[PDB]
Amino acid sequence: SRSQRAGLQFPVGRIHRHLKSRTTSHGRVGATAAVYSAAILEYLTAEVLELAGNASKDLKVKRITPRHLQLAIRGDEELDSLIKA
Amino acid sequence: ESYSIYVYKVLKQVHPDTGISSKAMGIMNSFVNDIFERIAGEASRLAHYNKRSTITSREIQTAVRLLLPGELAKHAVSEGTKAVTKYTS
Amino acid sequence: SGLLEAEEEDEFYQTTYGGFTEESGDDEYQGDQSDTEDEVDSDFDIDE
Repeated sequence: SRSQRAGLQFPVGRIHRHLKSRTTSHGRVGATAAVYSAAILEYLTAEVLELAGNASKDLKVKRITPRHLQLAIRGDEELDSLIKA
Repeated sequence: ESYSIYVYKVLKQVHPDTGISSKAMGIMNSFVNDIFERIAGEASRLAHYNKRSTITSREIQTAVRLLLPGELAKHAVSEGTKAVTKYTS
Repeated sequence: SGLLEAEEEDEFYQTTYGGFTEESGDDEYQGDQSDTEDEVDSDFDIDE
């Protein structure tokens, strides 16, 4: 599976399928682009879930919840701007 | 599409012992999908604007730098480069 | 930076991804719809 080859838990392959779906006429997507998108997605999700598990005063969350997600992103004002973009 | 399983895998990566509800991963699905859309759209915009019919490491990297705010852009670019190296190598 | 965003309204968050507020009927996500395995098409290894 191409996902582990990139060390990415997310599907670089289905991701590249989506990329092809969202290209212009004759608009192709390189494998490097597929894995790059999967990697940025994995890192963003990793930071968001890291702070969501840590989205609390005790810095640990048993079950990640929408509120924990708002705290992770909003409190991560970088992610606040990124999502609000 | 369907990425919730890989969402949980990344959650284990960051937090091997953290569970998460159904709607919380729905929110993650929306978040990842929309950021994925932003990146792919910017990359295809550059490809269409340029003679590059291809979307490559250059395209996704430039899109990541353009969209993400500062340190986020730096981290995302570094991770994309690292994963491109991993996959290509 | 934590309190500065709180004093102001976070209406954007309130309407983001079906809301970020805690709700009911939110089961611990069980698993896939039987589509967990990744998939490709014939043109991933195409040169750039």
